[PDB]
Amino acid sequence: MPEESSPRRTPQSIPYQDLPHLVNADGQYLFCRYWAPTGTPKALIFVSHGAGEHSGRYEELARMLMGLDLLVFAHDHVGHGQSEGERMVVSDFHVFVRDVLQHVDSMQKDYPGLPVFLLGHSMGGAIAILTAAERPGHFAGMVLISPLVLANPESATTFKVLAAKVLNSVLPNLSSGPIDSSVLSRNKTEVDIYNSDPLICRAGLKVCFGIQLLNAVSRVERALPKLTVPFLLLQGSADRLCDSKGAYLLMELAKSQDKTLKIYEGAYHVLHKELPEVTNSVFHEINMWVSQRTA
Ligand SMILES: O=C1CO[C@H]2CCN(C(=O)N3CCC(C(c4ccccc4)c4ccccc4)CC3)C[C@H]2N1
Repeated sequence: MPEESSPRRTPQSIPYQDLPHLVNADGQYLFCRYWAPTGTPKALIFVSHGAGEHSGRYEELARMLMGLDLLVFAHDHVGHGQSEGERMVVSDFHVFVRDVLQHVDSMQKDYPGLPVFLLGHSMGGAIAILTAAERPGHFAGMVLISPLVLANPESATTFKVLAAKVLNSVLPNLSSGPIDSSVLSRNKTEVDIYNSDPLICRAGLKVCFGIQLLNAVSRVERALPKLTVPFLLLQGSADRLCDSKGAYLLMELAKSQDKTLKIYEGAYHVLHKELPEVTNSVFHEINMWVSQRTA
């Protein structure tokens, strides 16, 4: 008699049968999170995390949104956190967009008729933009926290040179250096938390993944004239990773009739984990913006 094989487990050895999950189109398990209110939800909102991190870092934002009577949901992107896949590798950047859409489509089956919002940060903001551009008119709104629209220009040249080198030869292990954690936030406690979290991948960026992030930048630029979704865009003026010029370009080139930019003077990249004055404002402004569009 044949027997069922041992249960599929996360990269951290936890059986997926013990966790909320979804299987993507490539047969890979994605770890999922849900924060639902006690009453009937006013809307759904998907939270899209950034490169090397994971959905658990959105706990406080998600609980705020749940307190507005939205049903919040998320998953760890392939290659990240508690989801399957080689760490920080993706066959094509569109895998991330496809998987968001699968999760959104699945949730709308269970909660039909509700508006759906997207919230994304950094790489996750690029994913959110491409998700909305693929389905014009489908999403009620998008909250973008320092989305990847243009990378730091000096850093971008580095990834472009390395890309051309790997694109010409066979160098599967080539990587750039790791992201300098000190540029993430002026809040030193949050920098220390980032450096302490075992679910964060702090290795150097593999050139193959950097190529896919360059693909995201190129695709985002082409998507802007197709973007009509309402959005709120939050950007630090001293962001050394996602250059503020990208935020201004998004405001200029998106066709959305409802678009708002808030600049945080002197703030670094991870605005929802910045100095308390900035983080409190970020939470408050997202609260107001979503409240006004779900009332
Ligand atoms: O909370 C967190 C923790 O990790 C933080 C760093 C990674 N990041 C996140 O999506 N990231 C998206 C990818 C960029 C990356 C880059 C840019 C400038 C300098 C070094 C690296 C890049 C690489 C190739 C092409 C384009 C852009 C870095 C930012 C999430 C963010 N948020």
